[PDB]
Amino acid sequence: ESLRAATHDVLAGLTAREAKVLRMRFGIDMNTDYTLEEVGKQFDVTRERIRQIEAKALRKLRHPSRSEVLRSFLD
Amino acid sequence: SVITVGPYLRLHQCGLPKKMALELFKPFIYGKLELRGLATTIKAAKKMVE
Repeated sequence: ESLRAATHDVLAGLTAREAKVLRMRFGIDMNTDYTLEEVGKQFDVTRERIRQIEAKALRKLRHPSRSEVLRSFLD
Repeated sequence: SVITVGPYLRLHQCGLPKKMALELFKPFIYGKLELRGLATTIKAAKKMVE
């Protein structure tokens, strides 16, 4: 429960459509996950750019002080 | 556990071992630890109790 709350607020901390991308790529707060091509169709930009978005978001969250609170969930 | 007298008590109280106190109130302890921020998350609270 704590993890879902924290991940939701930290996603809220990031940009809008990137956040929606990351929610859709996974099952975060949503049902079955669609593969990259289908989400790209969802934005109508359907290609490697979507994984470019994924990698850029991951890179952007790599920076500490935001994820360390979530780092705690590792053990 | 086994009971013992301990006369100095007030009528409305009872002597309770620490270690049982931790064992019983574990979740209350976790709650307070997380509220005051002494522990970042529940898992760290558990390690801090142990």
